[PDB]
Amino acid sequence: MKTLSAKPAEVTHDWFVVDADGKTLGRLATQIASRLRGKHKTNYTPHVDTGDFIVVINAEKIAVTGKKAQDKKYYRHSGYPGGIKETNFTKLIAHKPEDVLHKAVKGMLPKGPLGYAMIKKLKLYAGTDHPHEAQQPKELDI
Amino acid sequence: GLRLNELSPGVGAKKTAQRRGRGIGSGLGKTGGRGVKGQKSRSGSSIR
Amino acid sequence: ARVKRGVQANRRHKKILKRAKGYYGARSRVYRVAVQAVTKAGQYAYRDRRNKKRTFRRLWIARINAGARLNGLSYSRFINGMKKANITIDRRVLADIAMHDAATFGALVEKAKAEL
Amino acid sequence: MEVTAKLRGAAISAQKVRLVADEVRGKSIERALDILTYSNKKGAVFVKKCLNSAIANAEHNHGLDIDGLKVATIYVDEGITLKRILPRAKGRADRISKRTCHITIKVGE
Amino acid sequence: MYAVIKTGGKQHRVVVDELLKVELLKAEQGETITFNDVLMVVDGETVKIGQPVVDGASVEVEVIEHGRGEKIRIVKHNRRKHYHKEQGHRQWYTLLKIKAINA
RNA sequence: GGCUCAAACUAGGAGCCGAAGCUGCGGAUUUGAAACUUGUUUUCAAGUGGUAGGGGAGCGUUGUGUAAGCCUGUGAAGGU
RNA sequence: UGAAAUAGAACCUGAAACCGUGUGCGUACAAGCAGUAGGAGCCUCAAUUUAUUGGGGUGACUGCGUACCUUUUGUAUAAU
Repeated sequence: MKTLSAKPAEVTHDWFVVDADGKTLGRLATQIASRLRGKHKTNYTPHVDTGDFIVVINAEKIAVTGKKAQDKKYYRHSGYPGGIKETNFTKLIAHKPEDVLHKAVKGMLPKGPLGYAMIKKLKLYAGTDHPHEAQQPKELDI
Repeated sequence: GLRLNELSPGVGAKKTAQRRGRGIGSGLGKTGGRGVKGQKSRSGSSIR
Repeated sequence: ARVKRGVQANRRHKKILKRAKGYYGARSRVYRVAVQAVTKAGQYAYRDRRNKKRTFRRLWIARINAGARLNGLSYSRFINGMKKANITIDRRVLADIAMHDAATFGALVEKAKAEL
Repeated sequence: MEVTAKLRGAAISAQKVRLVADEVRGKSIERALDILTYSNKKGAVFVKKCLNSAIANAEHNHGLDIDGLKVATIYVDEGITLKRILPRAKGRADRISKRTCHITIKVGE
Repeated sequence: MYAVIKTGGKQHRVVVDELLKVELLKAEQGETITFNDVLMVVDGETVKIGQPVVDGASVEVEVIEHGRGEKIRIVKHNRRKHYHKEQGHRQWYTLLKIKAINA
């Protein structure tokens, strides 16, 4: 007897749709990160992508508690001297709504080639519609 | 005596002489039992 | 009794270099670099011989957690239930059953769940 | 069968001849001779000499049809290096290596 | 059609006529060993999980051979401390062939 | 990362994870102990991180005897 | 010719550094002492009634992981 790995050719990624409407940002992000990694599966092996495709609608409607909608700061450096830029949660929701949840999940995924490959299965959209009826995602309340 | 082949010194009679500075495994490598920088480690040291 | 050391030196260096096969650049070519590469490989192998036992249990625990959450309780409550049910099955076999026999793992979870 | 020629001792760097050898490796005899006769590099006259000798060997010693041959293998190895002295400023001297190259060419159908 | 057995401080999921190498046992070659403390027997659809031992269930194994495994080099080095040591290891194992799993 | 009836804090409670610690299994080894008794055997107990350094046991190399032997063109040394 | 010519005169043997040519696998979205512990795929040999093992090459991806010597209270040290 040995402990076998998942054999990427034998793995299947299922499609799920999640409504991020009024849900807490990080509380949803952890669930999504676990699903993208494949931790809910008994064939989980940390060197194989055993995750599921997660399609998030209403990404502009995700919620934060406290005063975080106006105090949560998103910093970035542009690579130029003094090139530090800051934006708000509310301004970023108005400007690029998907980036709030994308950023939260990217923070919770491992940082490397496999993590880049697992974040590619997160298909997140502002609005009630997604262009993936061909994949038939199953509604997942997580 | 049997033969020039089968002549042993009679265990305990002989001992291997010590050789300083022949690697880590021999127990006398590098400094060779002398310690570190000082008069007694040097090439012409003695006790006087 | 002059001793020329070329033959013994050659086979010693050849031993080290033959143990340094597959290494990039000077690490598989020049003895001075290869000998410490071979020593470092040995040190890593010694540490990783412990860390393997450490890492496979982490894998088994993750698989059992997935399996127990698939039907019912969490890993922590499952292990408590097994301990109360006096089931001596180790995490290696448990993760193997979780990955390869879903019905047997379901029955095994039902036992732990009945025990609490 | 494979017909070889060797040009041991060309008075030129093997590095300077490998550029020429890379462009005729695998070509047919006619195309290789065209590339060599219109090359502006000095290594091409050496490579052309060795190639012509290999083609002559294939025609004469081995009795092969030259129209169906090709430069099956070609490689340039380093030969014996002449060592010289170059004076520099302030009473200093550098060693100069006058490198040579060995050219091996194998033609074959 | 499979069982779980304890051998040499480890646990094993075994099936019939399966060749399994375990820790060194004090049994001769061709000798038949019966494991009458199996932990679980899954015979198709029936799952008998012992608490801790499935009563009555057993497996017979046959001692095919004894041997040494792959040589391992153990390297210890203390940087800058004039300390290096090497040693070899070969773990002893026995090869068992599962003969039957009695319910 | 993210977290606000917390994923914070205070006070409890129950599980679990977690080390080269401990246990299990296999093997080696130091010292001491009851014996066909110099490793002749079976065990048992306590040990076995290590620099300076002290103690112990060996490997390989050149040469001399053993050797006018033994091996070697049916292929030595060396190289791979 | 020669027993032998990669014994052809820079000539016995012909190591390593170093530089080529051919074949197999990998490698152009990914950050670090270059390995180690796992591990998919591919390639190749041998058995086997025929992809199932075993040996060999490669190593996507994952975890861990800051050379050696010396000298020091202390070195990945940007100390030698």
